Parts: sequence; structure tokens; C-alpha cells
Amino acid sequence: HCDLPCGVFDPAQARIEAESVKAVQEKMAGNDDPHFQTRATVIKEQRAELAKHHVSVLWSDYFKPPHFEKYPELHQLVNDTLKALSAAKGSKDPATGQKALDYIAQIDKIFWETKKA
Amino acid sequence: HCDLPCGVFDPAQARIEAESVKAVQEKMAGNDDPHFQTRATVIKEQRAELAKHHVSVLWSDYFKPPHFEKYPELHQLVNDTLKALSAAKGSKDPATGQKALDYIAQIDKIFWETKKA
Amino acid sequence: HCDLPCGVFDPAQARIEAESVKAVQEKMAGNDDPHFQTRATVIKEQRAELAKHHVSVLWSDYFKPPHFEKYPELHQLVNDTLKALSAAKGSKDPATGQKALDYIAQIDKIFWETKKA
Amino acid sequence: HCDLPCGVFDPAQARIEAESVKAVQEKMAGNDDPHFQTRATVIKEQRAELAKHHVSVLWSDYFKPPHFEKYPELHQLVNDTLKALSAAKGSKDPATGQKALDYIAQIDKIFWETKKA
Amino acid sequence: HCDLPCGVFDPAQARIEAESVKAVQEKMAGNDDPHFQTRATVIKEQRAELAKHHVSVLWSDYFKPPHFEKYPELHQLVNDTLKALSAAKGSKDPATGQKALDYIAQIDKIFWETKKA
Amino acid sequence: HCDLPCGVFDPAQARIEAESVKAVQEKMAGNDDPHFQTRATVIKEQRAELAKHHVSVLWSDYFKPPHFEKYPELHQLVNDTLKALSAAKGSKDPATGQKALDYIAQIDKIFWETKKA
Ligand SMILES: [Br-]
Ligand SMILES: [Br-]
Ligand SMILES: [Br-]
Ligand SMILES: [Br-]
Ligand SMILES: [Br-]
Ligand SMILES: [Br-]
Ligand code: NI
Ligand code: NI
Ligand code: NI
Ligand code: NI
Ligand code: NI
Ligand code: NI
Repeated sequence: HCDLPCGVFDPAQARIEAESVKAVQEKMAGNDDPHFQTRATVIKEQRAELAKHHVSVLWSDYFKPPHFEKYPELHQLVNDTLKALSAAKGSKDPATGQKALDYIAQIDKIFWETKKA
Repeated sequence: HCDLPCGVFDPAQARIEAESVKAVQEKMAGNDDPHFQTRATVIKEQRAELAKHHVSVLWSDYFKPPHFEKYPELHQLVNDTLKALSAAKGSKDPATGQKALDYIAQIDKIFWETKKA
Repeated sequence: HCDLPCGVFDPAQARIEAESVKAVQEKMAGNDDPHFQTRATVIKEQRAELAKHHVSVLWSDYFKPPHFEKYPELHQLVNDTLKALSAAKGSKDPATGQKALDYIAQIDKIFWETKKA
Repeated sequence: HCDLPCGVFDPAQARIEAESVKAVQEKMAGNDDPHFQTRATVIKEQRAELAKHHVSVLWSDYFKPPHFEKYPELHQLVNDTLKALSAAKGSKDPATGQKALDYIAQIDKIFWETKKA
Repeated sequence: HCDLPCGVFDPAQARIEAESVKAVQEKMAGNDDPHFQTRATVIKEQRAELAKHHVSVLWSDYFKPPHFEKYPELHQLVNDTLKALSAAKGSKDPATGQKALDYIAQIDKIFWETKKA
Repeated sequence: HCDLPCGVFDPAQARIEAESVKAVQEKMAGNDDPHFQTRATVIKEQRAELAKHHVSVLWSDYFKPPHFEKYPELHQLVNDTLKALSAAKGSKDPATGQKALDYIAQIDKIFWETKKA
């Protein structure tokens, strides 16, 4: 994931960050204190950006042309995932974090498929 | 490029960082001091990574589905640029820096078209 | 701008980040959602800080003593630009973003002159 | 892992970075090219520091007084893990990476036990 | 503080960042402007996290087994300090900043004792 | 130092980073192992950049126009300090770290003078 190549990649990195995004959204629903809301906004923004970086890294650094041929929809899937993450970043609705988790889950399925074969 | 959205994008950001990459490769042929070679290596890894970030952001944050219908080669183009920037990161040969610039120039051409219509 | 030296500089880097600052200020007048206001605030703080970094780097890493003899107001100009960017960071008023851009435009004019002779 | 608290933590974040460390060390044995060795060293330093951050965050933000009560050896385990990561930073021997991984595994078991309550 | 080892550490780095935390908290009592409160919250989060990094680095990179031997309460002191910093992150009350500072002062005395040998 | 303004500034931040630069230089003189040299180069580059950021921050964010009038040589002093730090960054000679420490010491003298009055 580090560009050597070192060869170690796992969508879990994108996932755990996007799970933090959703968790923050959930918490924001429970406590309207402006200072808390602000800190939640700060943290959500950071985690969502890290999730994007991880998803982008799988796409540029791990996935190769044979993968793009086998999965013609992967380019657009990655793009939509990144857009979903930016949508979650801009929203307090955990359903937006969940949508981005849903997309990452589709990438993860494909990822582990390429690991078998 | 900050994800607000703020709507301020320019592939010049990627290009300037990719220019630094090619310039650093060029300097590496000029001075065999191991300390200098190592600093050039540090700097090149960082600038190439920034270039990759700028390219990725254009793709995810600036380009939208209408652009992708109009330019069906754009997803693959962005993927190629990022892989070219990875190849430059791994190399001392300025030809690799140039190849990354050439891809960026193709993104730049598409980008300014989308600013017209 | 990486300090190798690589010799690749362009005040466009500062300018684009300062444009994002003014754009974010402009958006803040458009949408009173507190969550949106807070994200705009996060993003503006970051982009202004990047702009300040780019300006500082030009001053320390690109401009050299001959430039300072030729442009004796340049030190104070750079100081003013950075303080203008701090003032924009602290404000929602796009006039502050504009003032920072105006100073950057003066650095830009000096910069391109030094590229000629 | 972000400090809201959001309550999302997983020692897998430290693991994955430490796996990269070990993977780099192994790659260093098979390509004596000076530029490659330098890049491998640069990347290793980065990923080892990320792994440390993730371990430190678990210890400061996730683990709580009753955990330190139940596991009187946790403080020292976390300290030994961080030192094992620094030892891996300073070394090309994959045995050092592996030792860091063995420590993170001890943290991972404790972590998941604490999530059972 | 960088992990060479270079052997240059000073708890003053944590102190200065924690002093900023407390200074922000105090400033928050005197300007109820929503934008100012938001920026103060953003900056506080950043500086508290820097202070934590500096404290964590001391503990992992500077302190050694004989220090932990001589000061059996060091592990818990460092943990309490990090938690005090998180409490300051989450609060507008300068008493929380001050408590973080009082903990860093306990670390600072121990540090300087260990530099006497 | 954080741009609120919070009002907390201390040249010690620049100093401790520049002291790390010098310490690394000293160590590089003692151990010619290429892996160690590389890691030292990495670390020195990072610390020197952080020292520059701190010096630049005093200059833009702390020092004000009354200070520049009272100390007409301060602008150029800061510029030369930053250049000295970039010189140390590019060198393994600790005398270069010491020169940058010398310059910071001149800034520090002025800084504490402005704190009295
Ligand atoms: Br890779
Ligand atoms: Br945007
Ligand atoms: Br340069
Ligand atoms: Br937490
Ligand atoms: Br150390
Ligand atoms: Br300030
Ligand atoms: Ni990797
Ligand atoms: Ni933007
Ligand atoms: Ni450069
Ligand atoms: Ni978290
Ligand atoms: Ni150090
Ligand atoms: Ni401050």
C-alpha cells in the first residue's frame, strides 16, 4: 500500500476509517452540543479523507489491467465509492456512511476474489 | 480540491508536483554524492505522492458522471497517470517523470474542455 | 519547492489555495446549515495554512539575495501576504480572501520578472 | 481511533502497517540496487511510524483503567511493542518485523477479550 | 524525538502545545461568535493531538526499561497524561488544559532526573 | 503558534528541531552503514523542515510591524535562518546545524526582548 511495491494491501483500511465515519454520524444524532458537533465534524472530515486515500490506493497501486478487464465496472465502482465517501463527509446521516461502507464492501469482494486467483 | 465542495480545481497542482519529480530525476544524474542521492530519493517519493493525490482528487472530486459519459477513456487515463507517477517514484530515469507529465497533459486538455461546456 | 533544490517553483500553488479560501468564504454566505458552516471552517483553515506554506517556501527557497536587493519591499510584501492569509483564515468575509489574493498577485508579478533576468 | 470518542478501534490498523514493514525488509534482501534500498528504507520508516501511532492510540484512547487492572502487563506490552517497531525501523532483518507483529498479536488478543465486555 | 535515535528529547515540546490548548480554552470564554468558537475548537483538537504525540514519543522512544524500573508509576503517569489531553480536547474548560499541563510537569521532572544519569 | 490567535509562541520549538538536526549530523559522522545513513537523511530532512515551519510561524504570526520597525534586520535574519536550515538539511556537517542554531539564537534573543517590552 506504500508504493515500493511492498505488496501488502487490505480494503480493511478503507473499511475501518469508513466505519469511524458512520460511528461519528451516529453519535452526532445523540448530542446537539455545538462544541461536540464541531469536534465530530472535524474528526469525520479527517477519517473520510483517509478512507478515500485508502480506496484510491487500492485502485492505483493494487489493481492492475487484468483486473480492469475481468471487472469492467471496477473503475466506476471505485469512482462511486469515493463520491459516496465525499457524500458521507458532507452529511450527518449515518445512512450515508453506510452507503460508502456498502461500496467498499463491493470493492472488498472483488479484492479478495483477485487474491484467490 | 478541499471537498467542501469549494469548486476550485486545476491540474496545474498535479503538474507542478510531477515537474518536481522529473527535475529531481534530472539532478540525480548530475551529482553522485550518496547523501545527495538519498535526499533526492526522499524528495522524489514525497512529490510523486502529492502528484498522485492531486490527480486522484480531480478524478473523484471534480469530474462528474456527464464528464465520464463524454470521455469514456477518462477513468483508464486517470489510472494510467497514477501508475505512471508510481513508476516515476520508483525510477531515477527522467523519461519516467516525462511519461507521468504527458498523461497529466492529457487530463489537463480534458479538464479545460469541461470548463467550457 | 521541495528544498533539494529541484528549482521548480510557481506562485500558482499559493494562488490556487488562496482561491479555495475565498471560494469557501463565498459559500458560507450561501448556506446557514451549522454542519456546513463547520465543514467550511475546517476546510478554510487547512487551505489557508497550505497557502501560507507555499508563500513562505517561495520566500525562503526560491528568492535569493540578488532578488532582495532588486526588490527591497519583497520581505515586507511576503510578510503582509502571510498576515493577509491569517486574516482570511479568521474571517468569513470574502473581501479578506481577495486581499490575500491581491498580495499573492504582487508576489507573482515579481516572481515572473526574476524568471526573465 | 480518532478521539471523539467514536469508539471504533481495531489493532488490524497497526498489524497491516507492521506487515508492510516486514514485507519491505524481505524485499530488501532481493534487490541490492542503491536507489531501491533507499526507497525501501524511506517507506519502512514511514510505515513503522504509522504502526506506532496506531499502537499508541489504542493504548491512550481505547484502553481504560479497568483494562489496565485486568491486564497488569498491558502497559509494558504496549511499550515493548513500540520499541519492537523502532527496532524494525532501524533494521533490514525481517525477524525484527516479525517480532513487532508477534507483539501486536498479543495486543490484538487482549483487545478482543475486552470487547467481549 | 525523531527515532534514529538522535537522542534529542524535551517534554517542552508537549508543554508548549498543551499551553496552546489551555490558551484556546481561555479565549473561548470571551468571544461567543460561532465562527470563532468553531476555529478555536478546530485548533484545540490539532494542538491537543500534537501534545499527545510528543508525550507518546517520549514514553516509547526516550524512556527505557531502567527508567520504568526506577519509576514504577511512569507508565500510568504517561497514560493519565494522554487521557488528560483527550479530556482537554473534549472540553472548553481551561481547568482541563491546566490538568494536562500538571501531568506534563510530572513527566518533565522525571525526564530531567533521568538526564542526570 | 496555531493561528487563532492563541498567543503562545516560543522559539524553543524551532530550536529543539534544529538541535535534532545537528545531533543527527553528529551521528552520521560516526557510523557509515548505508541503511543508517539513509535513515539519518530521512529524519534530518523532516526535522529541518519542521524547524523552518516554526521559524516561519514566529515571523508571520508572532512578529508585528512595530517589531519590524524596532528591528529592521529581522526580516533578513528570518530569511537567512531559513536558508541556514535548508543548508543544514542538505549537509552532513554538524557545523551547518550549529550555524542554523546560531541564527535561531539571534531570533530567540529578539523574541524574548519583545516579551519584556
Ligand atoms: Br505497493
Ligand atoms: Br470540491
Ligand atoms: Br528547491
Ligand atoms: Br477515543
Ligand atoms: Br529515539
Ligand atoms: Br497565533
Ligand atoms: Ni505498501
Ligand atoms: Ni476544494
Ligand atoms: Ni522543490
Ligand atoms: Ni476514533
Ligand atoms: Ni529524535
Ligand atoms: Ni497558536
